[PDB]
Parts: sequence; structure tokens; C-alpha cells
Amino acid sequence: IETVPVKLKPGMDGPKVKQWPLTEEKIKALVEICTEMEKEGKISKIGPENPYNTPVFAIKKKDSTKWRKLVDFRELNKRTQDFWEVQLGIPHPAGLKKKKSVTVLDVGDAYFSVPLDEDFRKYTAFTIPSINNETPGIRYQYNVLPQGWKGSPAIFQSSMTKILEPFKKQNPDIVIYQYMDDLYVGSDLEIGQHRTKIEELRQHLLRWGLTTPDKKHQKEPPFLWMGYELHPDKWTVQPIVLPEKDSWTVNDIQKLVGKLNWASQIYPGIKVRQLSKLLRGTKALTEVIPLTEEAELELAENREILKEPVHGVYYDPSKDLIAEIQKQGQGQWTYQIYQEPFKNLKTGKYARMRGAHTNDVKQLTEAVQKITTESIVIWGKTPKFKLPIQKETWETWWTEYWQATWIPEWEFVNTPPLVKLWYQ
Amino acid sequence: PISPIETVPVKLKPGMDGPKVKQWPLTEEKIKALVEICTEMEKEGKISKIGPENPYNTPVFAIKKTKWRKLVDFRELNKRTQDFWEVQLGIPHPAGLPKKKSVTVLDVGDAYFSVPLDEDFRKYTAFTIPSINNETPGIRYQYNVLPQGWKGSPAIFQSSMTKILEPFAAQNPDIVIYQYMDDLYVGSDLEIGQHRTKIEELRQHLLRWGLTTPDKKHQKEPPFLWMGYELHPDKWTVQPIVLPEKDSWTVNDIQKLVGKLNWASQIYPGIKVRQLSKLLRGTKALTEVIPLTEEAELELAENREILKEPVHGVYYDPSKDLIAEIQKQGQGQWTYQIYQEPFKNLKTGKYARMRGAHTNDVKQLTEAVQKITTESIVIWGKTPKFKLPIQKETWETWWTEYWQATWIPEWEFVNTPPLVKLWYQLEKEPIVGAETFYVDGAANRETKLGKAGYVTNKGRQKVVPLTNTTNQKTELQAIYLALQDSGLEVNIVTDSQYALGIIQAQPDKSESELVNQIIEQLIKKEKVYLAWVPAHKGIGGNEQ
Ligand SMILES: N#Cc1cc2c(Oc3ccccc3OCCn3ccc(=O)[nH]c3=O)cccn2c1
Repeated sequence: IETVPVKLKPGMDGPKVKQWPLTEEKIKALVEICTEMEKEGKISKIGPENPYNTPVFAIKKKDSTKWRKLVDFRELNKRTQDFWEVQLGIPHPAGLKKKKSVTVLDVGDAYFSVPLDEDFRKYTAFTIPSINNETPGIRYQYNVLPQGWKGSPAIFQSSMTKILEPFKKQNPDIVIYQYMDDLYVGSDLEIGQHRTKIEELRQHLLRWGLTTPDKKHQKEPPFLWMGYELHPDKWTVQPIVLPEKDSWTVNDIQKLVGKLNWASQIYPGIKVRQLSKLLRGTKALTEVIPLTEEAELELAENREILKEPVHGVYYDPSKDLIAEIQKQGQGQWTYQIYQEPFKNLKTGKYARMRGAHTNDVKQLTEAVQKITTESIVIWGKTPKFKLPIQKETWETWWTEYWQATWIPEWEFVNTPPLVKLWYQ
Repeated sequence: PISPIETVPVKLKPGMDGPKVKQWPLTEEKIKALVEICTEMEKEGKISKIGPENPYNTPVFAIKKTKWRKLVDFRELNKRTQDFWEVQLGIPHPAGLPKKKSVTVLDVGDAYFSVPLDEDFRKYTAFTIPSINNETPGIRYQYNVLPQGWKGSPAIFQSSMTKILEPFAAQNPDIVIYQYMDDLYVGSDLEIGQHRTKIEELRQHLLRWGLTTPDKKHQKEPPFLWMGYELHPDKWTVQPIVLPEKDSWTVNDIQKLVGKLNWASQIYPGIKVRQLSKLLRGTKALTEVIPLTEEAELELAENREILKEPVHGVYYDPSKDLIAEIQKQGQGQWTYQIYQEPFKNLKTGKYARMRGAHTNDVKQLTEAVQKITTESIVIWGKTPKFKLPIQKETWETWWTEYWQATWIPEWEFVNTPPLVKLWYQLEKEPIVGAETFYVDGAANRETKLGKAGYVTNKGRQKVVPLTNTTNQKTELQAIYLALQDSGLEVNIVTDSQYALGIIQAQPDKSESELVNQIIEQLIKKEKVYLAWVPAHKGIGGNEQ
């Protein structure tokens, strides 16, 4: 079938990125895998004349006992953006967040049969590193369309659209989105028949040559949740809560006034005047002080204005999406996705099982994956994260808990201030 | 030194061509002494004569070390050649080396000249030997093998070696061969008679490919001096470290001192560089003489006392566990040891905080554990068990209320002093029946004046005048006053998110003396609460 020509943006070179040191375990995985992968003609060994490199990590497939190779293709994506956005770019439907059930599938095993452009094969070069710098790593480049590259679904897009047609014909209430290796299927059906419809689609792709490893626990799951299933109808910007108290004290009112004054940046219609005068005299923090009529007026007013959506908040396709996660303790994490400050496109909170299962880094990682997934569902791309974690730590343990095929951009904040319970 | 080895295809940079640079210089005898070597290199087939038919050119000079050497100035080529895969940014660290019954060192001669060069490339590498005036046509040569100093020589030689060695280690995969540049290091568990057979076999294998090897046995006899190290058949250590004793110390000297100490800190435990690098904090002048401090002199003295006795480390044994233990040296400096058996250290190290003015002990411990984790993964490909001087209930309390998400692997308690503690905790909720100080502070940007004080609920007030301070420092000073003038239970209310954010982080030490004082005050108290209210909203605040 030959190849679609792939050119970088004029004035840009191929990716040169250092390779992270890896556990001997992960190295054995990336050796075995790449060995059989070489035997299947998917990849080949290169020479010293190929300066390019891209990172490679070893993860778990989903819950599986067998390993999985995860390439970080980011820097290549930044330099190929003309190919998979401008020219061959895949459109994102804005109505996927509208449906009540969205099931995600892994179609990434399709690209492995499609040949990659010969002149572009040198850019996909990756290195399997060794221990204690015994030798430089084992070099490989991609002969086929690589998983994780944004150009792969862009090329495969035609074939994909051809395969999904007999399915889209039978039920044109269903909207399907393709983001890289993932197929997001939206529906309005009942859960019971939704899962079955999904199985119809799965066997449809399965009989046309796309073998998706979404084969689940077969018949009887021991203890686990079958599908990966979201519900975007419950995804919206969450309101701010002013803690309800029978009797108010001085310090409670101080925290209240402070919080409201913070809320005055997103809501110009906030007045603390009637709450500022009640604290006028300098009293003890623990002294119990009842509210007045003016104060209650000012409370009931700002309780009403707080549950209204912010006026004039619109998504800008030119600007990047930016996410912030802050740690609330007790396995709960709060997050906001904004483009410009104080304009919050999406807000929410993520929590986990209570018991000894999960720890900090695990919770954070899973949180990142969740927020990213929601962002993909809504605006059609991944937000850049500001992460509340030490850089070298996250750079170490993030792969352990990462089950996703993609890797969103991130950076690490050492500050974050009094904003803790303000978002709680 | 001829080779039948497959060659790496090479291109120049895009939209670029071969170097053309003219060389006149210099002596009659340099010209004369170049020809003699050139003839031998031609006879050996390393180079070949050409008339133009354009060779381009490269500048060529001759140098003397009895035996002359040919030098080519290739700077105008390397800039024009394609980039290559980087080779080895670093060297294998002895701490992670498998211990073998015998180790043999073999260096190949004329390394780069023992591998061929791409045919459609060689034309760019050509040069001239100037005739002695008289406008006489030059002697044009070109390289048929990897030139010295060329941009691709190390990578290509290393690659060709990598491929050449492949149908050997297949025949005998009981022998371990470490590849480093021009050097090949072999080791094994075989019989001392069988080992010497395998080495001799490999030498012939390489010989059939055109690679020279030392004839007298195989060269260097242990111990080996390698990259500043000393490799004994049992133990390893660094090379002799000489710390100079001088009256005058420049920045150039301090850089060498810090270098040598940092280097020697991988095996010799307890080495402290914090105070000595504080002198290097002036980053500006290179040749300026820097006066030592009283702390730095003592630090160097301690380092000397450690550098009196020799001490050395052991090698790696996968069949045994990996253990790491950490000790605190108190100035923000930490030292750590990584061992298999208690009296045998693989290697040691040190970690000290630089970035940030405020940090506690638990966090620094976490960062130390972190560096040790990274280093461990790099060297041994795994992570160590941790022996740390901290109680579980201390740490568990720390990471639960800490805003960042940190992590530590499996670790067991160690009671060896000093232990890491939480010296104080700010109360989560305000204290009922405790005096409430409303503190504030202010300063003038120009005059650097301004004051710090408080007004309590009991009507008590105070103001202290302050010269030569900053707006923030007074905001800390007020909270200090509130701690001095209060009882054992005090509720403080401040408008400054600066001071609040600082104190809330619960530091046990800092650079600023004021903060040290505040910590001192916080330890003595029974219960401490610190709240926050918006400034200039006219609520309970101070106006001065
Ligand atoms: N000149 C020098 C030199 C030798 C080596 C080196 O030798 C080894 C080769 C294979 C396996 C284990 C080895 O050494 C393990 C350590 N060791 C080193 C010397 C010795 O006698 N015994 C011993 O177990 C590896 C890396 C750098 N080198 C630099």
C-alpha cells in the first residue's frame, strides 16, 4: 500500500531526548518485547548515523500480569503537528459530553500493520537503556505506524472511517470519537443494552481485522469492575460551598470573609461590608458571636450569587488547556481546568478506596489520568498539568501506576498557598 | 591494520558541503617530517593519494611528543558533518560491577585507523602537504579509515566493535566484556588457566578483524588505575587525594577543592562541602582571592581528618540484598551508606539542600532518600531497602498534612542519634480561653524603616521600632513579638500570607536568624494557633 509522506514543520529537526534509567525488571520487559517485535518486522536495529531518540517506558497493560511497552512520543508530536492537526487532523465532535454513557476502547493494535514512510522511519528511533552504563542501549526504529504517535491515527483515519461505516449506519444516534489509540463511544441507551451495543461494536471491529484487547474477565470476574465507563452528564463546573453552621464564631466568620474575598476575583458582585463591621471590635477568636439582619442579608445574597455560572466563560481553541490538582488529604484531590486564570472551564474532585490500597503518588497519577480523560471527552485534547509533587519523585514512580497509552504535558509547583479548603 | 568491516553511511549537514581551508604553514622540516609518516599510512592503506578532481581541503600541522605525530585541524569539518548518536555520557561506576575471579584489560591500537570510512564520504576529509615555496603542486591525501578527532570516529568505532564482538560472546556466553572507548575489559569465573585461554582466543578473533592487542600477556596487572579510580581484585577505592595547604585561596583553588572533596565523598564517608562552597557562592570572579571563614577552615580540617586513614568499598552481588542507611550531619548536610554486609560498603554519599531558605528535617530526609533512589536505579538497576532515623508515627504525621504528595519505599526504624522529630505542631483549631494577639508590621521601601506590633483582646498593645528591615521581615517580627509576650497558649492573627505560609510549613531551621528565633519560641509553647484575615479590609487589623 506504500506510504503517506511525512514531513516535519520546515525549520525543525527530529526529536533528541535523553532516555530515563530503568529497573532491571522493566529492562528485561523492554528487551523481550522489542525482541519479538523485531522478529515481527515491526521494528529494526539502527546504526550510529541515527542521532534521534525518543523515551521508552514499561507499564502494565491494564490489570494484566504481562508487560506493555509505552513510548513517549511527545517531542515528535510537537514537531509533527502540521501532519496530524493541520493536514490530516482528526475533528473532535462537541456533543460527546452530552451523552449519558461513554465507553472507551483500545484500537491501537491496528496501526501495527501499516507501513511507515521510509524517510521518516529514522525519527521514531528509541533506545532500550542498560544498567550502570555497561553499554549504550539497544537501538530500534519503527517500520510500521507506531503507537502513541499522533500521526498514526491521522493516517489510519481513512481505513478507520471505512470500517466504522456499517456500524454507524445501523445506529445513527451513536457518536464515536477517535483519539490516538483510543475509541470513545457515546450513547444514550440503558446501561444494560449499552454494554451489549458496545459488544456489538467490539465484535464488529474484531471480525474486520481490528483485534482489540478489550476482552474482559470473560464470563466470571473475581472482584473488579468490568468496563471503563464514564458519565459526562455529571461533568460540569462545581459550585463553591460556604460551610453551614448553627452558631458562628469570630474566627469562623474570619475564615468565611477571607474565603469570600478570594471569591471576589471570580465574582465582582460580592460585598463583605456587612460581614466586616461585625468583627470591628477586637475580640477573642473563640468568642461566640451571632449574626445580624444585615449580615444575614449579605450571607443569603452571596449564597445565591455563588451558585450561578460565571458569565462569559468560553473555550479558546488557540490557547492550551491548563489543569491544577491540589491535595485535600484523606485520599481526596481537588482539581480545576482553566485556560485563563479564574475562568474555570471545568472543576471537580476525585477520591479513592479507603483502606490500605492506595498511597499519595498512586492517587495523584490516577487523578491525572482521570482529569485527562475528561478533558479528551470535552475539548478533544489533553491539559498541561501543574503538579503538587517533587520533580525527581514523579519522574521515578509515575510509570508504575500509569495504564494510559498517552502522556500529557506536565510541570511541578513548589508553592501552593492557603488555597486548600477554598476549593473543598 | 586493514579491515573488511561494513561501513556506516555518512552525510554532511543539509545544504552544506565539504570544508575548504587553506594551509600555508610552516617549516621546511615539518613538511619533510610529514611525508615520512604519510608514506607509511599510505602503504598501510590508511590513506590514499589524489590529484584534484576536487578533494576539498583541511589544514594540517605536525607536532612532537623522538617520534613525530600528525595533527589535522578538523574543526571546519566537524561543524559540517551530520550529528551522530551520543556515545556514553558517563562511565560504569565500580559499585555496580559484577565481581569476577579474574579481570583482564585489553587496549586496541590505532583504534580509529583500524575501521574503514564510508566511500562517498572520504573525499571531504582530504588535505594537502605544502611544497617548499616555488608554487609547486601539493601532495593531496585522503582518509580511508576513521580519522582522529573527526566527529563520527568514536561512535563509528564503538559501533563496529559492538558488531565485531557479536559472533564471539555467542560462542562463549560465560565471559563478561565491558566496552569502554578504545578499551575492552574482560572478566570471568572460569579457571585461571581457562580464562587466559579465552582472552587469547578473543585476541585472535579481534586480530582477524584488524584490531591490535598488547602482546606481553595482556598488559596491565591489577590493581588498575582507571578514570581516577583504583580497582583491586577484591576492593575498590579512589586515587590518592591531595588537598593543598595554602595561605591564599582563589576561586580557581576552591573549585578544585570542592571538586576533589565531592569526588572523594563517594567512598570516604562524612565529607562535608557546605561551608567550603559557601565561599564559592561568589560566582563572579575566577581569579579573585577569597578569604576563608571560621566554619570553612574547620570543615576542611574535618575532611583532612577523614582523609588521613585509607578506606575502600566492595563490589556487587545480585544474590544478596541491597541496603541503604542515612545519617544527619545537622547543618542541612546528610551522609549515607549503601551496603550488602554491614562492614562492607558498596559506596557512600552526601546530600545537602541548596534551593530554598526554609526546610524541615523530614522533608530533607525525603529528598535524601530520593537522590539515593535515583542513584540506586542508575547504578544497580534496583532500589534499596531503607534504614532511616525516623519513627513511623512521625513520618506518617508529616506526609498526611503536607500539601505536596511525597513517597518513601519500604523502610525500617533506626534509633541511631540524632533522630528526626517534629519539634512542634500548630493547633488545627483555635484555643478557647487563650489570649488573642492581632499582629501587624510595616516598612518604608525607601528609608528601610518601619515597625512591628500587636493589639490583644485583653487590651494589651505593643510596638517595636525597626531600622534597616523589609516589609516581610517586620511581618515575621510581629508574630515573633506575639510569641514573646504571650503565655503558653496563644492565638495569633496576621494579615501576611508571607509569614503565614512560612510558619505553616513548619520549618525546624532556616538561614534568617529571625526565623530561628521564631522556631525557638514555637518549641517552648504548649498550643499554638495561627489564623489569617485579609489585609486592608478594615476588620480587626492594625494601622501604623
Ligand atoms: N583497567 C581497567 C578496568 C577494568 C574494568 C572492568 O572489569 C570488568 C570486566 C568484566 C566484568 C567485571 C569487571 O570488573 C569488576 C570489578 N573488578 C575489577 C578488577 C578486578 O581485578 N576484579 C574485579 O572484580 C569493568 C569496568 C571498568 N573497568 C576498567
